[PDB]
Amino acid sequence: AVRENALLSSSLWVNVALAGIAILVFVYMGRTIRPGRPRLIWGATLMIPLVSISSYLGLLSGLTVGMIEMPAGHALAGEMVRSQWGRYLTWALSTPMILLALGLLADVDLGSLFTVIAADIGMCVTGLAAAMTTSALLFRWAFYAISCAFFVVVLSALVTDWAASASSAGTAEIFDTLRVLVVVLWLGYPIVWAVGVEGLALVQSVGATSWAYSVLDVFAKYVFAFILLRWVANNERTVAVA
Amino acid sequence: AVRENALLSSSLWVNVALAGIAILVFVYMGRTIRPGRPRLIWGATLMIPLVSISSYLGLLSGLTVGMIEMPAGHALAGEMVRSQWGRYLTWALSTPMILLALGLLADVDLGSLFTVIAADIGMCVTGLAAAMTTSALLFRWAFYAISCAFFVVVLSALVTDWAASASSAGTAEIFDTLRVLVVVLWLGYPIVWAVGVEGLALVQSVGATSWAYSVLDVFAKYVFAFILLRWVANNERTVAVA
Amino acid sequence: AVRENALLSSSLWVNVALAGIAILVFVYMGRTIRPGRPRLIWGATLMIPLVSISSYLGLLSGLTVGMIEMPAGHALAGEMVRSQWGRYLTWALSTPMILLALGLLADVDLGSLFTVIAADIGMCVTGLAAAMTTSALLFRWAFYAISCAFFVVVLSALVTDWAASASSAGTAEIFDTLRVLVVVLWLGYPIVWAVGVEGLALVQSVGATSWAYSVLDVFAKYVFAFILLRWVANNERTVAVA
Ligand SMILES: *C/C=C(C)/C=C/C=C(C)/C=C/C1=C(C)CCCC1(C)C
Ligand SMILES: *C/C=C(C)/C=C/C=C(C)/C=C/C1=C(C)CCCC1(C)C
Ligand SMILES: *C/C=C(C)/C=C/C=C(C)/C=C/C1=C(C)CCCC1(C)C
Ligand SMILES: CCCCCCCCO[C@@H]1O[C@H](CO)[C@@H](O)[C@H](O)[C@H]1O
Ligand SMILES: CCCCCCCCO[C@@H]1O[C@H](CO)[C@@H](O)[C@H](O)[C@H]1O
Ligand SMILES: CCCCCCCCO[C@@H]1O[C@H](CO)[C@@H](O)[C@H](O)[C@H]1O
Ligand SMILES: CCCCCCCCCCCCCCCC(=O)O
Ligand SMILES: CCCCCCCCCCCCCCCC(=O)O
Ligand SMILES: CCCCCCCCCCCCCCCC(=O)O
Ligand SMILES: CCCCCCCCCCCCCCCC(=O)O
Ligand SMILES: CCCCCCCCCCCCCCCC(=O)O
Ligand SMILES: CCCCCCCCCCCCCCCC(=O)O
Ligand SMILES: [Cl-]
Ligand SMILES: [Cl-]
Ligand SMILES: [Cl-]
Ligand SMILES: [Cl-]
Ligand SMILES: [Cl-]
Ligand SMILES: [Cl-]
Repeated sequence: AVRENALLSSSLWVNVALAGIAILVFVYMGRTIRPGRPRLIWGATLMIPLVSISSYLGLLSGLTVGMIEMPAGHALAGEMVRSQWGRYLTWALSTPMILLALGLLADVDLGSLFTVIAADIGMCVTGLAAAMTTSALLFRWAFYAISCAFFVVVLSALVTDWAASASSAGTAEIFDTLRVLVVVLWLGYPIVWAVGVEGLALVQSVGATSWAYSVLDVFAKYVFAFILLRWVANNERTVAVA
Repeated sequence: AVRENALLSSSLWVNVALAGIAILVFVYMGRTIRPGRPRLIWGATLMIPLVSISSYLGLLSGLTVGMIEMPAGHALAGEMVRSQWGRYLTWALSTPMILLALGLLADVDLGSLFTVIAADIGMCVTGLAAAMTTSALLFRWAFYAISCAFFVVVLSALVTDWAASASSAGTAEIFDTLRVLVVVLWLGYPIVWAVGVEGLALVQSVGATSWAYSVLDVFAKYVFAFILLRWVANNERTVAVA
Repeated sequence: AVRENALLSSSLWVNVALAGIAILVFVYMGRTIRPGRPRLIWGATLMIPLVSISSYLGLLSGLTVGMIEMPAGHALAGEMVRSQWGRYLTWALSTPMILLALGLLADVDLGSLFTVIAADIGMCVTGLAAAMTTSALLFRWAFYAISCAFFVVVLSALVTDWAASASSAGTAEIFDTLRVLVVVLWLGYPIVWAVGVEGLALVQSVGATSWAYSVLDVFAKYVFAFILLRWVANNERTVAVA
């Protein structure tokens, strides 16, 4: 509940503000977005920062933060560590929206979109399971491994059929740019988890781990959404003719 | 757990019965519904009261009811209030079904339907967060505000592309009728929350707040479903030719 | 937490291994699967055992297992029984994937698929509610009944429009085979629940109830997925031309 750690607190308030600014910027950027495909991607994009603000409020309020006892074998075994589990939970809604926006832009098959969102949800929930598991270190990492497997299913779409769809949709250029951002930035999350306090605890500062995720969110969500939306606004014809 | 409040109890049992009657009435009304679009909307409609009964059983049984301590600043700060949080949770399944039924009727784009359901889920979960937050009054209302934002995303579809789709689908007349019912009745829920015990507590009776939601459910679900289904039965050609 | 019951333990470890073997077998079987419809169903199929392993890890670790006090009237009223509620929870992700795979194979309408998954989720969550309800025996069984109603909605699709779609998709033969497996095997789950400790408790052994579900999973998931995938690999043309 209580929080007397400026490093930790700032990592949360900073994104409530940035997500707030993004929403306002995006609403504005869509001021003259033609109806149909464009406006639709605009809405899906607007919600990325909307879900994000919700996540940070959950954390700030303490609603989605808890103390978890680390199991034998862990660097901090027998100690209680602060787990921002609300991040893992909300990702289950925000990442599917990122994929929805990218999917619409690439005009992929509804079936493919379906499979990818399911895989994404699996990645998120198994990640939450890894954080919440306390009986044995083995199970925490086994969940981490399965979460990685779901992540691979998600990435497989980006490297295969979603790319072929963007080409036929005339959005290959922007898709290729956005694809690099997703693969590189999304890989940062499991690294932070593994290096941070809930993983190997190479970095034992909860404030530091929190800032890492917050910085990733700035680029994987706000900047990502800005780049996607800006392109759509300057290429309404191409996306509308889908 | 215990409940010795007839006002409160009746508000729940009344809808177990009404939802039960609706199911039977709807199954009957679909007795001679031709396969395809019609029968499909019939099924989606049948589940609205099915999910509803589930919600009321959760409440009646006490499974989805809990005591929450109100934070400083609240009219009942320092007191425990009864929170029917199961309502907020089940809305996450029932409202998407209402939107699914309306979406099929209007024959909207799968992508649009997707975005709307996601926004709807966000509205529901942030509403639950508002009710469950106890650390500060500020966060309870911040969640209420974000939930309203998601609600606006949902309504935006009804006022734009979903309406244009119904027109091209030849279902503009029934859609326009159903749209008014959704906008007006759905607006009643955040008013009840704000006026009731979990919000401003202008009305401090949990029994009264419960009845308000129950009455809204009767119209937003049962009556709404009746009107939609009855039209579909008398206009199978128009919906089937979609 | 603690578990000193070989009968119970083996029922869980056995499927971590079998689900692990299935994943490896399926990845292999897809080695030369042409892109498009085939590869897509391959991915959806690969995740069935992926979600399954996740479920068993939750159970093995104790994360998704709890003690529930049975209400008056129950054969074990006033006693605490072990509830593998993680099974019910994960089914909410794995069963929709089974239906997704079957739906893609049958090339059904996106709207129908949507309605079926929602009904499936309802069946799973009401089943979880039945297990978690402790105030009265009446409510436990009322949830069981509603869950059955959702199950009927799911089955209705398999006996109607999904079958007509498979015919037009040229996949009627494999669909008919898979449909029998789903109807017969899926019916086994509510029987186990009713006969086992959480239901009528005709069988009071948690180890025995666990093995029943595990055996059902072997056929409803692993064998089912094998049959589906093998057919797709030998009939790529038919599925691709969808
Ligand atoms: C807006 C937030 C985003 C884009 C978050 C992305 C999160 C992931 C790619 C998380 C992945 C993880 C694994 C692959 C292994 C288990 C631990 C996680 C959940 C951090
Ligand atoms: C069957 C039940 C229905 C149609 C329920 C609808 C509920 C809403 C439109 C709820 C909306 C709310 C907000 C916009 C603000 C936060 C509080 C809520 C969850 C009551
Ligand atoms: C991989 C696991 C599968 C295919 C599980 C299927 C589960 C069901 C068909 C469960 C159904 C139930 C009812 C119809 C009544 C309430 C109890 C349940 C949840 C066991
Ligand atoms: C998919 C990758 C899985 C890697 C599993 C790593 C399991 C080791 O686990 C690690 O062991 C260290 C030494 O005992 C501890 O200090 C760390 O806290 C602990 O997380
Ligand atoms: C989107 C609309 C947000 C409105 C935020 C209202 C915040 C005020 O909150 C209200 O303050 C009153 C006086 O202190 C209390 O009596 C009420 O219980 C409390 O909810
Ligand atoms: C859809 C089918 C619903 C069946 C409802 C059955 C309700 C009876 O419930 C059963 O009663 C027995 C005798 O009292 C007990 O021994 C069992 O434990 C209890 O589950
Ligand atoms: C278009 C389909 C989207 C499906 C999304 C499925 C998963 C929903 C996850 C909801 C998480 C909600 C928790 C919010 C918590 C918070 O921010 O306080
Ligand atoms: C389909 C969306 C449903 C919305 C569910 C919202 C609430 C999620 C609650 C998750 C609780 C799990 C974390 C417990 C953490 C702890 O031990 O404190
Ligand atoms: C067609 C997609 C629909 C997606 C629905 C996603 C959200 C599921 C919410 C499930 C809530 C289940 C809780 C039921 C509680 C009860 O009534 O006892
Ligand atoms: C995707 C669907 C998942 C189904 C999840 C069903 C169970 C939801 C449990 C929500 C618990 C949150 C409320 C806690 C309330 C309290 O403090 O008593
Ligand atoms: C294609 C849409 C699929 C929608 C799926 C909606 C329901 C998600 C259910 C997630 C359950 C996750 C719990 C996993 C628990 C565990 O194995 O440890
Ligand atoms: C949309 C997916 C959300 C993922 C939610 C994952 C966590 C589910 C937690 C369910 C808790 C309900 C069971 C409580 C059992 C008990 O009493 O021990
Ligand atoms: Cl988020
Ligand atoms: Cl924190
Ligand atoms: Cl409801
Ligand atoms: Cl109540
Ligand atoms: Cl499962
Ligand atoms: Cl167990």
